[PDB]
Amino acid sequence: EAEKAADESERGMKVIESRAQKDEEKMEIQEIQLKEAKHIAEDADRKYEEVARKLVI
Amino acid sequence: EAEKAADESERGMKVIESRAQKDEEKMEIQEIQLKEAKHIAEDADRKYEEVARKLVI
Amino acid sequence: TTALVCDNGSGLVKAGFAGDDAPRAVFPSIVGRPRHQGVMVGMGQKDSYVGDEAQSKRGILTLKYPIEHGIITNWDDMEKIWHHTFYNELRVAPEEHPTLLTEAPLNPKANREKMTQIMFETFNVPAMYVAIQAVLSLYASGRTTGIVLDSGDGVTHNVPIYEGYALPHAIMRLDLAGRDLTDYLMKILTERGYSFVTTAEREIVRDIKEKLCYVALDFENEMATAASSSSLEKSYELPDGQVITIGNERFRCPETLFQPSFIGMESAGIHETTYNSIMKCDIDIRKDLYANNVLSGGTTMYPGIADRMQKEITALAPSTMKIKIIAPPERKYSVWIGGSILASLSTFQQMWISKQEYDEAGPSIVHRKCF
Amino acid sequence: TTALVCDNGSGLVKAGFAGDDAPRAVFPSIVGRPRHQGVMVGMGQKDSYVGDEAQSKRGILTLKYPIEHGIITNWDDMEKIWHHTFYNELRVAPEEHPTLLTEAPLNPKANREKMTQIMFETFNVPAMYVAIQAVLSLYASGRTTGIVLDSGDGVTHNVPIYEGYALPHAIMRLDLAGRDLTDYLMKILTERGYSFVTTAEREIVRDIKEKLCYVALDFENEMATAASSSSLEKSYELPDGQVITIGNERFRCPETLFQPSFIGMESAGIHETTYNSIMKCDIDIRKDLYANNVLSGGTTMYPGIADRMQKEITALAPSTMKIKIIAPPERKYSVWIGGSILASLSTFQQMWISKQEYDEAGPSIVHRKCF
Amino acid sequence: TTALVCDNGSGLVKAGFAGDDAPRAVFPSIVGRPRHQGVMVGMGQKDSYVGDEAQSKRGILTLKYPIEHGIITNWDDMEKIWHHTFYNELRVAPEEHPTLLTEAPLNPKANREKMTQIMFETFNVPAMYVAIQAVLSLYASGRTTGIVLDSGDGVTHNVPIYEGYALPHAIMRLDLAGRDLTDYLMKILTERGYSFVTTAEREIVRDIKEKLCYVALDFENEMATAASSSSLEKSYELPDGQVITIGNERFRCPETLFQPSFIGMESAGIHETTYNSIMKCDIDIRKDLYANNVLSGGTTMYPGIADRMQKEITALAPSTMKIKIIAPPERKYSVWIGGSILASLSTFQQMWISKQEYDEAGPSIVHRKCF
Ligand SMILES: Nc1ncnc2c1ncn2[C@@H]1O[C@H](COP(=O)(O)OP(=O)(O)O)[C@@H](O)[C@H]1O
Ligand SMILES: Nc1ncnc2c1ncn2[C@@H]1O[C@H](COP(=O)(O)OP(=O)(O)O)[C@@H](O)[C@H]1O
Ligand SMILES: Nc1ncnc2c1ncn2[C@@H]1O[C@H](COP(=O)(O)OP(=O)(O)O)[C@@H](O)[C@H]1O
Ligand SMILES: [Mg+2]
Ligand SMILES: [Mg+2]
Ligand SMILES: [Mg+2]
Repeated sequence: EAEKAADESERGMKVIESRAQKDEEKMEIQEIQLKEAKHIAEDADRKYEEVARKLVI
Repeated sequence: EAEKAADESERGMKVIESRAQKDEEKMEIQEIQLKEAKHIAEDADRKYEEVARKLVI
Repeated sequence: TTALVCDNGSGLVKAGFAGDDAPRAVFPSIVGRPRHQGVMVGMGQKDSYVGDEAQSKRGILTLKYPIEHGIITNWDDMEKIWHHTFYNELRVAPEEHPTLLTEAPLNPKANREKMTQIMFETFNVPAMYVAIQAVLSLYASGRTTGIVLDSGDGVTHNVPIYEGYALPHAIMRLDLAGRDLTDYLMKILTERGYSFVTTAEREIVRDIKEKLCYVALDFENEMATAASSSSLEKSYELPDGQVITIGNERFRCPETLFQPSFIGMESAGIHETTYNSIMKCDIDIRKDLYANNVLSGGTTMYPGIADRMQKEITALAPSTMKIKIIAPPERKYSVWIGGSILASLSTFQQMWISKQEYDEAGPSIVHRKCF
Repeated sequence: TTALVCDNGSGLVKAGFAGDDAPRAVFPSIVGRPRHQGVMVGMGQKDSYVGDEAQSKRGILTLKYPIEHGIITNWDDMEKIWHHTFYNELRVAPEEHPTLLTEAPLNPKANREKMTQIMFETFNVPAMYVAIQAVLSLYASGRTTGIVLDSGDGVTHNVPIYEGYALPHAIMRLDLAGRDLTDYLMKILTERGYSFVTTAEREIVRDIKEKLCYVALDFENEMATAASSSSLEKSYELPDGQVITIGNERFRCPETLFQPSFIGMESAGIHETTYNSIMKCDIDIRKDLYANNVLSGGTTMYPGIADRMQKEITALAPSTMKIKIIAPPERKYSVWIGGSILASLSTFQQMWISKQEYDEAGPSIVHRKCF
Repeated sequence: TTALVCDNGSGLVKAGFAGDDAPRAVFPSIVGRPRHQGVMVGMGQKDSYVGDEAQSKRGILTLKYPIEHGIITNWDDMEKIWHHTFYNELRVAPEEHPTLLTEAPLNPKANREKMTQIMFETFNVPAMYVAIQAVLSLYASGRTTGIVLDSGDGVTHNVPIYEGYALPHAIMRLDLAGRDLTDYLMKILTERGYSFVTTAEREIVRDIKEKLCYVALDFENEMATAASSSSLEKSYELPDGQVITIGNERFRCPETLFQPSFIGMESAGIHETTYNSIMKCDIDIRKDLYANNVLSGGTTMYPGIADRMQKEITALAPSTMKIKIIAPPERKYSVWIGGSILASLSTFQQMWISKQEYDEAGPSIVHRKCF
């Protein structure tokens, strides 16, 4: 009985680190796209600040 | 020996499932902040274009 | 010159030649004396059993630890331990073997002075050296930065190192260690009907702690689980029978490292002392210290301690920084491996305290430019 | 042959070869010494880190600037900086390459003499020359008249030039520069609860000053806006998390250039010194000088400094007068470009200070006709 | 009506009425909570002991200082301390008594704003005012010109005043103070074998520091004498026994004020910060500041500090300048004396921040011309 339980537990293990590495890759890609989104947002913000100063002057 | 292996596998299961849930709200937070960053970037771009037209005139 | 390397530690003595990746002799630092009278005539028992033989005769002797928390408290036992290590275990002549000794941070200077005096005047070693446990542990891990936590049986300390430069003002020392955990294990097993009072039962309780204890990722949830289900109960074989079943006491004992209020201590857990020691350092090196947390010592071998400490530090550290904890399988013997690596280096050959230099400079030579 | 155009500056050393379009090597001019002791043996750290290497070890080093306000105070550090520049950043042997050095106006003759002596003796350059940092900036702008304002990190000087003839009596030098702005930013960041005291944190505060600070068109109106609104607050991420938000302290730091009384200075603002130097000149060359205000130096890189300066000088100048301020994108590297252009000229080949001429005329030859 | 002068300080609250020669309420600013269970029933035990009462029960309480370095880091504890001071130590109703408070320079605005809000809302004082702790020390000394050093328990700073005019650009603030000295004494007492870790032992270490520590005129010479002779040894009697003997640690602890590198701090000693602040000022007022060096604060009562600092400054100052240090015996209470004197003036009566003014202008009125 213990051997059967251990085999089931180890199969569950292998599959759960399979989803673990898939989720690791997913976090990597979403974190990268977060970086590009933040950079483009701050660039747009500074660009509008500059053109607002130009408009008022 | 089999019982010890099963206990270790179950401990790893619990730890990685907790990490998986943490990852789930990480996805949620990343998605909402990505949406907000995209929205503010689009708004900044459109008001940038309006300010540019005002600058030209 | 096949220099000798020793690690007195606390509760275990491990020694061997330099250039090896494993100690050749590991045995408890225990000296015991008979307490009964003895009626058999002609066998001629010796007046003191030292080392591993005291464990074989554990049921007739009174075991005593010559060191309480790093500091030696019974010196004659220490000459006995060193003589045993040098002769009965390694079978070496210390007249031609330099000896490297490992010592804990933040200790009385008289301790190091007496160690050097004993080494030079009793065993007549040609040269010797005293080093810090954490630096050797970081040698053995193949790193150059990162805060290292060394929890043995006597004392737990954290030493932050960056690019080979120590940060002494951020070194923290806590006296909570394995012996306190064993005492709390007895104090918490006495509520089930099991009473261990004698120094021989110290060893049995220590074995139970080593074999059946683990650190839980959560405490309240684990307590709720154990209070309802019976899946956490395990049985142990005492050296004569009468199996004992331990329930929630298996994960309650190691919780003292994270909740030191259990034994009346005022300080905070290791997960908080490490974070405080990291925060005492400069702001430009906190990233490498966060990402290179190194574990060592026998006490850090509880199943699940690394995950719990990582979770706690991540809860403490800023959410925008990764936290990594390095827990190699050989945490217990890491310090000796680092010591052997250091002694095998050729640039270390000019850092020995020679016999002539010691004779010229007196016992106070330890704290001079030669460390 | 090829000539080298160097620019020691203050806090940023930029160098290269004559005829190039941009400097080849740009790195901070700092020297760092390990303030700790070092526990790991065998690594053998160097006793002095120079250049951008010292920026990577800000957490174990103390940073010292060999130049405080234009002048060189520590000469061994400057020699180390020059050796590093010639042998690592450029990897060129200077025994066969003339060098073109630069210095600020109104400096002690001892500094120039010792610079020439060091260049001729330690490195044995075949020839050398020293040029004013403002003439080169005027060269790089493709002009021949008009004042130029080289506001760097150490000194801020305003040199008027008309038709290639300099006016030495109208040169105005002011010591308020980027370093004072960084110190004032340190002082005013404590107002929000952030304390930056260590020399390593000086680099961090400089980074915030470079990234977030801007010059306000109207100080009082922006004060009213920031007090009521909250759209001026931006957050900066420290090297260890714990992001910090700075609001009103954003345009207060560069206001010191126009309001020197903020840091206890008595002198008038940059806009007023420019106007005073304009009226110091003749009356028949004021039109071209008004219409050719040239800006250069790293400090003049704040967003909106040109508009504020133009507004102030137009308020000072007569209403029937036209004012133009020239602010190219490459203000920071304008001096080096002008130096390269000057060294590339064919008529300049007869103005080098030869080694034989130096040996014949002593170190004082530099102040002679050979400038 | 009469005004109240409250000096929160950091770890020692002194308060009293305005127009007296000394405060009538001096007690530590500490709050204690019981960390044990409590088995006796009907005892009516309180959940928080504040003030000198907590000092009487240090063995059952954990002690927390609400102020780390000038800034209050716990506002509930500060409210408890103020309520205790107003209702038990002074036994006066704050509904008809103006209150004068003190704080260090370079203090975050939020601290001052919330202090004024707490004073006006909870206690409902009719008027209040906040003043710097250095101007008050100048008032107590009877002077009107001279740099004043106020080294308390949390923060050490220098404020130069000439003819009643302050120079804000020459103010230097340092966080090294008595608490850091106590921590360093704790660190170095483990060298001899004495360990003090609990907050209860903090008061014991503080008493040892107050009773035995002194500043040496020369550091190397006293180290040479102590390492050879034995006349510097002095014994202290612990609350129970096992008297301890202190050698060079007796004068090693206060050396941090002149050698901040002992605790890993980058900043320079007070003898050098004072010189830097003197040279930061003008050139025509340096003579008076040299000849009117004023000392205050509790930490400035080490035997021999007023001589070592004078020697250091004379070594730094030009040879043709006379250096004088004023160290009255009542250094600790100088700030309160100055505050009482200031509140006694009839001219000062118009500088009170009335309740109507606060209601009209919000908590931000404090930073206006009504300082
Ligand atoms: N597998 C294990 N699980 C739990 N605790 C352990 C384990 N192995 C050793 N220990 C504890 O570690 C201690 C040994 O510490 P040790 O590494 O010998 O310190 P030192 O090397 O300084 O003497 C023992 O007292 C024991 O309680
Ligand atoms: N974009 C920027 N905004 C504000 N300050 C800047 C910017 N870029 C550079 N600086 C400042 O200019 C200084 C560099 O000046 P630099 O031209 O190198 O002087 P020098 O020519 O004397 O070396 C730096 O200290 C930095 O603080
Ligand atoms: N005779 C003494 N020798 C050394 N230190 C002292 C002496 N008297 C007081 N101190 C230190 O001064 C501190 C009190 O400072 P204090 O004047 O209360 O500052 P503040 O009023 O700003 O809180 C105490 O913590 C104590 O350690
Ligand atoms: Mg150990
Ligand atoms: Mg420049
Ligand atoms: Mg004070």
